[PDB]
Amino acid sequence: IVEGSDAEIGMSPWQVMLFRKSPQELLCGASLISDRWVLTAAHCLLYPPWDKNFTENDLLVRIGKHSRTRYERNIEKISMLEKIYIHPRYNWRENLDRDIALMKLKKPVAFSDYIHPVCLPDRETAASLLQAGYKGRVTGWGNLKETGQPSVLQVVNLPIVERPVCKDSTRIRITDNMFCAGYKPDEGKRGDACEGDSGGPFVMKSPFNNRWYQMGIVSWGEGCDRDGKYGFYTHVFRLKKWIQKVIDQF
Amino acid sequence: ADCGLRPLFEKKSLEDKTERELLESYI
Amino acid sequence: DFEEIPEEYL
Ligand SMILES: CC(C)C[C@H](NS(=O)(=O)Cc1ccccc1)C(=O)N1CCC[C@H]1C(=O)NCCCCNC(=N)N
Ligand code: NA
Ligand code: NA
Repeated sequence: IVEGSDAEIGMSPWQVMLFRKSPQELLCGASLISDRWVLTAAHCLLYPPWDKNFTENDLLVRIGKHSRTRYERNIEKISMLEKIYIHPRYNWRENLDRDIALMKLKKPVAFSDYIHPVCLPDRETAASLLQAGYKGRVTGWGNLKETGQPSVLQVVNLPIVERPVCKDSTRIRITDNMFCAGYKPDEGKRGDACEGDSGGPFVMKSPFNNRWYQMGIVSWGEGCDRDGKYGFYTHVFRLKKWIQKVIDQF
Repeated sequence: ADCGLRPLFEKKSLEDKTERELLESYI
Repeated sequence: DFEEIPEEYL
């Protein structure tokens, strides 16, 4: 997260860290959505141009964390993956369209002050909150700078940007399964997700029912916190039928 | 059912330091 | 860098 701040304790209890077993390192961010399901970006697990294709046994999920590097004894929980599920039309060849994946855990994680699931949106939540200007919140343990490493989880609030502005900011082909967020040059304020924040949640707090909903997943960008550039997020609601379908079946 | 309600904030009726920035943007 | 985690977890 560039130009964000230190998260408060328990401010993002759905925050998940995807951790490589060997070598023991940060792989991505991710989200807790139930006691056995974790949501992330597909590109976190599969991206052939970079020879990335993780299997279950290559990684671990760590839940309840604040500290990036430390083992948080009596606070975090570490879970093993039973099975990975990547969107069958995820487009790693061109623009990361349908950049989304689910992980089922071998055993349920216990909820605590530091561990709690985020809601997923239904049509009305999306209708009402996915508006240009409305701010969401992105969190992660990724780089603090485009060209570093945070001590604790970082957070930053960012406004959703108008679809034509997103489009005009890049040469990449934008789909309806994506949205972009970030401040414009004239807005003075700054912030962005960056390398290692990948797979993490973009959340919004419903002013109707005071609940947090994950509207997006950190997916891609050009540099980090560049002027005139914007972070792009998977549109969670647009892929929810797939999510329902996977969880309903498995 | 209890999704999205944080034990150390919503469940105790405490607010974090910047959630009002989100609220004020919802319009 | 990363503190070691319990071998329990592999
Ligand atoms: C090396 C290259 C510049 C990285 C890349 N960006 S890019 O400018 O090439 C544009 C792009 C996006 C998707 C597929 C192909 C090209 C991109 O972001 N990638 C290509 C595959 C995965 C994704 C990424 O790294 N996700 C990390 C999250 C970046 C968040 N950045 C941010 N909000 N500013
Ligand atoms: Na363009
Ligand atoms: Na920018």
